[PDB]
Amino acid sequence: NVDVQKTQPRSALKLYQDLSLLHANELLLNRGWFCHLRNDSHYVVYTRELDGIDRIFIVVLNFGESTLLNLHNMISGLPAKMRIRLSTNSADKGSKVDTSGIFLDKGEGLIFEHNTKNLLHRQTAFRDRCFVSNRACYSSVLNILYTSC
Amino acid sequence: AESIDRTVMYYGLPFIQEADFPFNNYLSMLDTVSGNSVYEVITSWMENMPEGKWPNWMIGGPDSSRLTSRLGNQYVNVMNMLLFTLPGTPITYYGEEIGM
Amino acid sequence: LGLISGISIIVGTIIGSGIFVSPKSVLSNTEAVGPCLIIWAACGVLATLGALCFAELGTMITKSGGEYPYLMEAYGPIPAYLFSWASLIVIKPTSFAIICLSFSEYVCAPFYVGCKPPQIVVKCLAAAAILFISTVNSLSVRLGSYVQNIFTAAKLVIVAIIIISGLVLLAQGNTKNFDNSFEGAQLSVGAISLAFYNGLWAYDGWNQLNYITEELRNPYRNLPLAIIIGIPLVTACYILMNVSYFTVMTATELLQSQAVAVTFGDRVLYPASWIVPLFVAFSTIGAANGTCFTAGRLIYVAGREGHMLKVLSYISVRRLTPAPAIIFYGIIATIYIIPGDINSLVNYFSFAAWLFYGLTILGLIVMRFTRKELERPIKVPVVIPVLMTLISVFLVLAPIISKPTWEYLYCVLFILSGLLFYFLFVHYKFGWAQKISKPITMHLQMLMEVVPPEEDPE
Amino acid sequence: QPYAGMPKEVLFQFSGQARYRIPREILFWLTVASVLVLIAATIAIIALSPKCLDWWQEGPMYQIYPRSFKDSNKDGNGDLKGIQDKLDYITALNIKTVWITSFYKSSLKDFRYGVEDFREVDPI
Ligand SMILES: CCCCCCCCCCCCCCCCCC(=O)OC[C@H](COP(=O)(O)O)OC(=O)CCCCCCCCCCCCCCCCC
Ligand SMILES: CCCCCCCCCCCCCCCCCC(=O)OC[C@H](COP(=O)(O)O)OC(=O)CCCCCCCCCCCCCCCCC
Ligand SMILES: *[C@@H]1O[C@H](CO)[C@@H](O[C@@H]2O[C@H](CO)[C@@H](O)[C@H](O)[C@H]2NC(C)=O)[C@H](O)[C@H]1NC(C)=O
Ligand SMILES: *[C@@H]1O[C@H](CO)[C@@H](O[C@@H]2O[C@H](CO)[C@@H](O)[C@H](O)[C@H]2NC(C)=O)[C@H](O)[C@H]1NC(C)=O
Ligand SMILES: NC(=[NH2+])NCCC[C@H](N)C(=O)O
Repeated sequence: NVDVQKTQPRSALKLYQDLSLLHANELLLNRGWFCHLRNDSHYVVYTRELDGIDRIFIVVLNFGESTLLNLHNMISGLPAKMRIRLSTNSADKGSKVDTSGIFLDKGEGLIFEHNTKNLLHRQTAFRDRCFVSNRACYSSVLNILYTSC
Repeated sequence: AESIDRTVMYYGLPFIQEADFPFNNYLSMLDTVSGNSVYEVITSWMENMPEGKWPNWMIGGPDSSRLTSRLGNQYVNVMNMLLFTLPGTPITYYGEEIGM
Repeated sequence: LGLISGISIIVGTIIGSGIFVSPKSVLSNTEAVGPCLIIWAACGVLATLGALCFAELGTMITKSGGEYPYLMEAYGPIPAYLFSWASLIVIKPTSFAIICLSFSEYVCAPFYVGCKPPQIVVKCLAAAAILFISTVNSLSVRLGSYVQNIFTAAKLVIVAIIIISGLVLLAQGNTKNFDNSFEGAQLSVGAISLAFYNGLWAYDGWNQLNYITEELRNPYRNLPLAIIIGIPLVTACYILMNVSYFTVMTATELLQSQAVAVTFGDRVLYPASWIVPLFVAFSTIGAANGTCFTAGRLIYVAGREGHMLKVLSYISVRRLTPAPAIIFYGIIATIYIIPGDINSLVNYFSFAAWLFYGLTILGLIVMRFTRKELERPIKVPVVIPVLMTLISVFLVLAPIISKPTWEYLYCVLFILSGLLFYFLFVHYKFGWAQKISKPITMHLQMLMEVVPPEEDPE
Repeated sequence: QPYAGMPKEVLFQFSGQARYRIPREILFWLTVASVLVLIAATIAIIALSPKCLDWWQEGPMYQIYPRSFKDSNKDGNGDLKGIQDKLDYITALNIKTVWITSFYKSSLKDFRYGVEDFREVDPI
């Protein structure tokens, strides 16, 4: 029920509340590009990007059973260790996993925040799998959005 | 209960206005979940809808079985994470945020 | 000037850009419709009881300036010096910054329909209005007064459209926003005090009423009668415009609104909604063009006592304009809009202005015990400057004991920084003081071609 | 000789020199050009800024079956008054839009809703 899940830190209501808060406070989630990778029987991996903002979100969702992931073989230029922004098990918030082996339980989802300037929608090998509505770039010196890409 | 090429026609034309979006229930129709089956639902909507239109996503509703009974309790948290990291408008049926 | 035409200068000076900007922040502090209309009526009482106190001092003393000869007669040279310092760097450039920022809120808002315009467009269009008005008034002494008659005409057209359209819609039964007017409010002395700051900004101009309205057919009767008629006629227009806002807007829609009059003009005048950002923008740069006319009147008389730099209030030989004082006011006004933010410049202006409003009105009560034998033609009842003094103590002390923000510290540190300059350049005439000032006076004279004004006191 | 407070005629023998004519002239035309740069940079940002998002694109939607949400008058049926008492819960979910399903006066409340009166609320 609602009342018992307001006082539990690992409840479904708490994960819903900070997923909708993160969606409201981040231009990458409510406005940014959507770039999906290749298909896989276990997991779904995609990114949320925006030009002028020099960090990305990497979403890893395991829909199969328990598997291990090598994220180096999907995205080029990642560090050896990545910090978790949000997890379906909220005990793993702010923890660091290693990029070469990421262990995912059944039904586990992770959101990574990665500082980079390598956006997938600028490369020609990923442009066919990238999508936007209301295309804009971000100017960090003026704090505006502009359309002259 | 419609084909994706007929659902996309409710977006209209670039010179003729129609619905802001047609409601997407294709994730609600998944009675079992998998990496390939979630991929084909996401890529069917993004490839078929017109360029520059706004997408939307639902995982349940009043005529669909509830998600923890449809897929299991282990998929409640990851289906909510999928709903809020995809582009467009997330639509939540009541009680899904609790796991009813 | 008669009596009826004396009302016209009082109303035309007070009604400005304040009623188009202030209704959001009066409602934001007293969060109901009921107390919001009590505040707009109580500031009309403070403005008429304050202007009656200035009308007594203006016929008692009869020296030009502002509050500067009134403070010299009552306390001496120290609070007179602090007024000419705090009006040079605080009061007059912030008035020019609020108005030019208020012009830019209304030009930008129709281009951002459901959206909030970014701060870089608001500030770099307000900075282009400060530089353009400072350039026009420094070149073309007669051009500013010819276009002022079509800015006053455009001002009271859009005032009459809002007042009349609010009475028509209130007649048809659009009274559902006034239903439970007193549910949800603040009896906080920091929230009541900040609703008085923004309410009294729209009434600003009651203290400059003394000098240009002494040219009447019978003063000492027509001047105090122009205040009891003129300012409560403005209070009747300010309550009626705020009632006209709440017939088409909820109190929640008025808080979530960029410019409050472009929201009104979108719900009432649909196929010609662009006349509200056009006339309010004409009314606003008319309010900024008017302040650059009197630039140098207080500068000249404070320089005569040695309390101000005399290189200001010099006059250009070609284009006989007070070009050093106009250029100096434009520089401080563009510095004030970079930290910026109307609701932070209004609190910064109102703390300095009401510190010196309550010192001259207390000086009226001092000059009844210390300065008899002084021939008072206008004489107020003594309870009027007493409560106007106690209200000015409330408008100064209550913001810093309830909600002390950082602009109240920079306003104190800029006023008391003038108190150090009094003891180094006026009280102790040091030898190295005029070794600096006359080199600057001589070189700025040849750079701008400005001479001493061929003009004695009168 | 220039002292400090020169008249009109002493000033003209010195104000026309080159060290006072060009720093006066470039400081006038850099201000007139800054009015036209600050105006053209305003029309540049207004014309290049994107049309920002409508309310239905911004936040999540929340679909409510009104008979099953909150009963306020103790009859076993959820009502519209019970939805009004739970609006703080909905704002704490960071919800933008509430979607209420059919509450019209009806003879049939399932099977795509046989409606009796499209301009009335059902009494339950
Ligand atoms: C960052 C914080 C600090 C910022 C300080 C920024 C200072 C910027 C100064 C910019 C001045 C711009 C002046 C141009 C305004 C034109 C307006 C106009 O229309 O003019 C008509 C007027 C008409 O002249 P006409 O064209 O000859 O008829 O044009 C002028 O007079 C232009 C003359 C330029 C005046 C420049 C004055 C600069 C004073 C600097 C002195 C500093 C002394 C400091 C000594 C310190 C000793 C301790
Ligand atoms: C055209 C625009 C610029 C022209 C006006 C400014 C002139 C440039 C010089 C600036 C000041 C240079 C140092 C002071 C020189 C005079 C000192 C002296 O001995 O006075 C004798 C002076 C008498 O000189 P006399 O006029 O030659 O008799 O005594 C006084 O007037 C006392 C009052 C001093 C008032 C100082 C005003 C300073 C204005 C600049 C303030 C800067 C902060 C702005 C606010 C902060 C940013 C928001
Ligand atoms: C669920 O109900 C139980 C029992 O009715 C509540 O648990 C405790 O009940 C005792 C009385 O028997 C109280 O003294 C305690 O204060 C209650 N515990 C707490 C933590 O409040 C419980 O509060 C109810 N609500 C939940 C679990 O959300
Ligand atoms: C990713 O999708 C591709 C193509 O849809 C899959 O490749 C083949 O797909 C056909 C029909 O879709 C099957 O009959 C073949 O058996 C598939 N080949 C293999 C080797 O599986 C592919 O399986 C999908 N999954 C991945 C790459 O994990
Ligand atoms: N001296 C001045 N012009 N002061 C500002 C006056 C503001 C004016 N009363 C208004 O409604 O906005």
